[PDB]
Amino acid sequence: KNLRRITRKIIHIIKKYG
Repeated sequence: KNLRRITRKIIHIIKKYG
């Protein structure tokens, strides 16, 4: 399904865009 693990990038962003 959609969001091919994107969840990872999601947390990354915050951890990157914190």
